Amino acid sequence: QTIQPGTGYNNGYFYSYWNDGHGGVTYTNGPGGQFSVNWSNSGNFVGGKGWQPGTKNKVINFSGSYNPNGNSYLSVYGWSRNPLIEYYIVENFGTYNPSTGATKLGEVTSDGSVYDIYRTQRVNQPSIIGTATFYQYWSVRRNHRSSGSVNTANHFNAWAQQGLTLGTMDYQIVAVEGYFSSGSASITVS
Repeated sequence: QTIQPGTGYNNGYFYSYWNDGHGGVTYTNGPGGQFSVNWSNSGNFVGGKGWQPGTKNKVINFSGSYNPNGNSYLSVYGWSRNPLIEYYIVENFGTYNPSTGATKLGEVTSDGSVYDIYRTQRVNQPSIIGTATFYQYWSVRRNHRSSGSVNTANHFNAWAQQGLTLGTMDYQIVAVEGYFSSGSASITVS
């Protein structure tokens, strides 16, 4: 069903939907691991389905249609505590590369493509434990796609070789983020 921002479980899957209050975004939970997002001249939002808690060796499958009209990205997104880390395994993006401004650490090959690895610090920013300072880790896929499988272990292992040691995994979802743009997406996670 179409819902306002919140979190919970739907048809077997955890979901999280958040927006900045701007307006112009419609998020709907669908059958199984499906979610749909339609937006038009939106603000900043993030929505998707997955697991709570996630794991360090989950193989995530996703398929569907991803049609951004401007700034937006499709990625595996989640958090870790001890250390506090916000991470992204970006599979596709619109007009803006989300890693712009982040520091490149290295590269990793996974699921049919090379990914560029970056990291950036967020100081006194909102987080799953409140206002805090933490790193944001990014794996950005070179060959964009809207369906496939992501072996998260390959990314966590590569990040560990670069010095990141994830601790307790919090939620882990396939998410569509939008940033003052328009678009539509219907994604099914499994």
